[PDB]
Amino acid sequence: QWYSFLASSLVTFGSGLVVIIIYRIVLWLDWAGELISGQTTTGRILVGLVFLLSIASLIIYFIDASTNSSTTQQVDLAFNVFFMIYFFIRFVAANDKLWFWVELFSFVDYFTIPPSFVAIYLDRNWLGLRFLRALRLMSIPDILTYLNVL
Repeated sequence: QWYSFLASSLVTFGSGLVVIIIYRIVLWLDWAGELISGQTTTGRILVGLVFLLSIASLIIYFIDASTNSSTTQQVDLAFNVFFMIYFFIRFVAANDKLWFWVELFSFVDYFTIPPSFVAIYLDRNWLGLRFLRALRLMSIPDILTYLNVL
């Protein structure tokens, strides 16, 4: 439990760091850019959808915690799939990789998506680090900026 699920997140983070190091060593020794933007309709819609789905994932995490495979596990899997798709979109949209890989939302995704996949594969009810999804609430000020209420 302690190392059965966190190992997936640690392995994914280490593999990403190794890939970035290899890319930098090789160097030394786009549409996604439009997708992640400001007032653009696609960017605003994507950010809002990600934020509301993060709220939904947090809520189902509250439900799981208060009730301490399940259908809610499959819904969380769909949310994780959408979030990891957005992860690759913003990754290829990023100008650099080493600086991008250390961002807060990167760790947020690392500590929840691989553990969720492993738990669903093993059909276990591990609580996981889904509460880090609440960090996505920090995207609220931009969304309101897009909504002009601010």
